[PDB]
Amino acid sequence: ADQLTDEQISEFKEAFSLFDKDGDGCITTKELGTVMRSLGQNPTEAELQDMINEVDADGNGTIDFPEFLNLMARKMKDT
Ligand SMILES: [Ca+2]
Ligand SMILES: [Ca+2]
Repeated sequence: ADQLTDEQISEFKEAFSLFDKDGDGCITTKELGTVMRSLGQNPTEAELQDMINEVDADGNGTIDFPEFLNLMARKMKDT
């Protein structure tokens, strides 16, 4: 939104690699769940898949980095 900056990018990137326990460049529902779980959040399994599927514009069931920018870009909706 309003053109992303370096800080919002680098911070996003660090956040994403950070979520990648294996640093394989992919976030699975388990890793995402580890985080959501640890974040006082408790999504249902179907929900995580569905949540991923909304961003899975590609259809892989996992999150890459740009897919993660979309996810966080929409999330940052907080106007
Ligand atoms: Ca992974
Ligand atoms: Ca995807």
